[PDB]
Amino acid sequence: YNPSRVEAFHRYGTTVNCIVEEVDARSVYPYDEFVLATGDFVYMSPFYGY
Amino acid sequence: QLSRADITTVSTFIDLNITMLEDHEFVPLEVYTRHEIKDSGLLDYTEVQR
Ligand SMILES: *[C@@H]1O[C@H](CO)[C@@H](O)[C@H](O)[C@H]1NC(C)=O
Repeated sequence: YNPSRVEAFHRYGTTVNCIVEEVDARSVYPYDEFVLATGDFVYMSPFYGY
Repeated sequence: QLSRADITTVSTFIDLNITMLEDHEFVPLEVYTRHEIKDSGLLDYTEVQR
């Protein structure tokens, strides 16, 4: 989404697209953190819990 | 007339047993295939960028 056309004026148009994906996570010893298929690091052990 | 096997026979020769070396087949063996080594990395720049 972009703002409608108004002459000699700046306009701001916000777009929010919810996205959900199934990614393959990987982890290595000591398994204290894991990465995702998108290359994002997650600094939490995959087995962390209560 | 008596057969040749009717009299006891003693071997006058010094027997020497020779056992040829049996044929051996070598099968492929790798500790870590090239695919496993590539998969050892936590992240892959090719897959992440794709
Ligand atoms: C092999 O050699 C031995 C002597 O070392 C002999 O007594 C024997 O008859 C030979 N042959 C076989 C089939 O064992």
